[PDB]
Amino acid sequence: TAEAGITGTWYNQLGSTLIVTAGADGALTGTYESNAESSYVLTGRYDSAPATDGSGTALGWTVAWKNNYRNAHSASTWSGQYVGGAEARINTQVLTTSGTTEANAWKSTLVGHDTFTKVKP
Repeated sequence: TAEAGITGTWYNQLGSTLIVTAGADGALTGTYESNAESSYVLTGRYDSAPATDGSGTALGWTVAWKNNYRNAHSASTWSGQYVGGAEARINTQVLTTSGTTEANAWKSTLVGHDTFTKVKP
């Protein structure tokens, strides 16, 4: 199942660590790291009944960059899909919005991409 495949630890290309639980209901909950100072709350959603035709499983989550040690006045959202199997991946594109004045809103939002695997890079 997607629940079983998604739940656990994932690592991006840079070394950052995603620790997530996929609930039977469609909930994603966990933490995003990089180290306590580097750990942030994660919440999102996933398709809890995906297609069975070889398609990936749609999902997304948000991290607000505020914890007990830092506040960057910003939040990132990852949107992507889980692909199961021996080389399982979560393939994502990521928006990062910082709080700005009205005058600086044009430079409020970064776009990037993150690829997560079950094994460290």
